[PDB]
Amino acid sequence: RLKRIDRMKTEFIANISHELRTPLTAIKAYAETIYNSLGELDLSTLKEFLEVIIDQSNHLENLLNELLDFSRLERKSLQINREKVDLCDLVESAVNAIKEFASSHNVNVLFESNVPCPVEAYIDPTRIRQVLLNLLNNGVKYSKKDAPDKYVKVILDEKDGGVLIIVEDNGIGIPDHAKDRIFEQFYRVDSSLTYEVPGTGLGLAITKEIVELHGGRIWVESEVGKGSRFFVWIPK
Amino acid sequence: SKKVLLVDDSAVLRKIVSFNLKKEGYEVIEAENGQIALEKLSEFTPDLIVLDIMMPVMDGFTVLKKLQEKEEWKRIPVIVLTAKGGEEDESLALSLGARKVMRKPFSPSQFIEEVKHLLN
Ligand SMILES: Nc1ncnc2c1ncn2[C@@H]1O[C@H](COP(=O)(O)OP(=O)(O)O)[C@@H](O)[C@H]1O
Ligand SMILES: [Mg+2]
Repeated sequence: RLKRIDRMKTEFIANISHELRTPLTAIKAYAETIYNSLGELDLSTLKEFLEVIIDQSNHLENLLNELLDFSRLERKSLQINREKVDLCDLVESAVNAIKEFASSHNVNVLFESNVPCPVEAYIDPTRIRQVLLNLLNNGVKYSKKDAPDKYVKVILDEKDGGVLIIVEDNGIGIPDHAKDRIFEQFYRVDSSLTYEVPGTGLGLAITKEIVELHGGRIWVESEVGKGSRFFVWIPK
Repeated sequence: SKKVLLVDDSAVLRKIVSFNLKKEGYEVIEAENGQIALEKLSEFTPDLIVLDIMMPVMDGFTVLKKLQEKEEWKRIPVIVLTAKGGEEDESLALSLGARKVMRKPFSPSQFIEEVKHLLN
């Protein structure tokens, strides 16, 4: 009954606005420039500008799928559907999808498996890819400012009759009082080191609910200024 | 011939604003954060600065503040272009020396009208 704060809801609302505003600024400026500069655009720059509109729409779409997904989990209307899948291609696929966002922030993205591939499991591939994408995303968003060796790595292993996925970064880390709260809806660490980073605080609550729907768990280990390890255990 | 220092942490944003500035024949120097911007002022003196607020390393409020602490700078006009939509954010930027505050999303044509007015 103590769960949540209405003030957290007010901050959330403001945060959605902020996160959607960025891609919309690009869409509107790029579209209006094209409209007013037809005689002043060469063809490769015209196509470049249209590709920014499209790619910024796709980012915005993703942000809208996060809100939806959350409302669905919230109202327990999202039922998972499992099948055998190879997590080695799953993880490589997710690393692939994140390369652009990552190089835009000079973050290198790796994948090591402690166990030979394929690592096969009975999971919802779409829902688990979404888990991996929120962790990789986070590893980029919360990476160090000004560092030449910034990274997020996915490490895969088979433990406890289950698969164990670690996503390690050398980013800003999470203060100890915050580790207990990061998985909660609307929670974001508020510091001078996260001021310009956009988000809603929905990512890890969605991840956690998805992991739990598989009968798995997710936990965190972090050192302020060293970085973080998110551990996802799912049964096989 | 006229030189604009364009300061924003989004490469996507810089590209589109630089495109519209060069359409006018202006020269553009980019800074990715506010500290990089202040370091660029040692190479040159721009006729105008276009300044974001939210940036890692050094924000725009801090930029504006330090711009008022050197005398060569304290007179370069500054147009703040920002996702920060509050009246109080605007008041603060103006009080810190910004000549004009425009909020993102922005019209590229209105923005260039205002850039011109500050350069004339
Ligand atoms: N890899 C990480 N390193 C440091 N902080 C992190 C990392 N991942 C998540 N966080 C913190 O946990 C918070 C909640 O994460 P998430 O639920 O993905 O929300 P958002 O990314 O929208 O804030 C983030 O705001 C950030 O403070
Ligand atoms: Mg910014």
